[PDB]
Amino acid sequence: PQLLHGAGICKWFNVRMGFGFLSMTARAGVALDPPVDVFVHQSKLHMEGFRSLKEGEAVEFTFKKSAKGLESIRVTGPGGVFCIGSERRPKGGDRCYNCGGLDHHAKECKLPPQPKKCHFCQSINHMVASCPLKAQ
Amino acid sequence: PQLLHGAGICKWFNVRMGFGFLSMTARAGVALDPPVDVFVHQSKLHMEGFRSLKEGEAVEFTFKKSAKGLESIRVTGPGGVFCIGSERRPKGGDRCYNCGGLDHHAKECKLPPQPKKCHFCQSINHMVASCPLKAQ
RNA sequence: GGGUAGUGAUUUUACCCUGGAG
RNA sequence: GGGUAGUGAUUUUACCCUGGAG
Ligand SMILES: [Zn+2]
Ligand SMILES: [Zn+2]
Ligand SMILES: [Zn+2]
Ligand SMILES: [Zn+2]
Repeated sequence: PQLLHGAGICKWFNVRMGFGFLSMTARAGVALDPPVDVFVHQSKLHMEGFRSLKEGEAVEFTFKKSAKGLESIRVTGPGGVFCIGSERRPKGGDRCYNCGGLDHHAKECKLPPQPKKCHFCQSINHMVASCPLKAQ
Repeated sequence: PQLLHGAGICKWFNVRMGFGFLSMTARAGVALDPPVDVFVHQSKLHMEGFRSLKEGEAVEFTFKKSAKGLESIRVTGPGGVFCIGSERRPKGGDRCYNCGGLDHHAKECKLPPQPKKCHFCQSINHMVASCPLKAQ
């Protein structure tokens, strides 16, 4: 078992340095409490243009053991959609509701309809009017 | 001499409390060193909708002696244009270049052409690429 | 993403609305 | 107001462009 599936949120990310850590709250479908940190490098972020993650954004990902710890292979939003990125990202506040794509909107989305995800942090467990992250 | 003309910048303003102070750097056209604080109440701000000032924005105003100190009567931006207001003000970042009105833009502005004022703080002494306030 | 306001004398504001739709 | 990017292992980023025009 070399390639594992993980889900969580971004713990922290430094845009300039190009890396940070994910907080894995579920490993291969099983809930982790406490969560386990997974290293993330910008090169592995599923996004349009310049890559970064914002603290607290919901992620789904594949990872592996590395000499330095746990390393993520590909990092997406829940259900394989794109990541949100840094609050300072250009066009970062005009994403399609379905995929997170900066190019269009949900009425023009040709991808299959996705489960509703938080307008602020992409969580599939809550909605923006109840977003613990936005409440900061 | 009851009504005086003054000019300066906003020292501070608390939007919830509805008051703050102006740093008067010129009284009746004559430069002051040190500047003198002038009280300002939201009721006296020349602006469209909910009133507030942001720290550092350039003002012109009329003022008078009050029991508590100096009180401003009317507060405008340089040359009688509208104030900028709190950074959090709805539509606050989409003002006409000539008057600062929220309703339109410089092409459709019918007021006489005004001296060029900073895009960030409305100063008539500098431009945005050299703004000491934005440089914070 | 969007909205509303009002403690008058020295320091940076409080609410609200938003889920098959912008 | 707008743009560009790239230090791989534990903490929130660096530049730039913009003045009779958006
Ligand atoms: Zn889409
Ligand atoms: Zn959320
Ligand atoms: Zn105008
Ligand atoms: Zn300025």
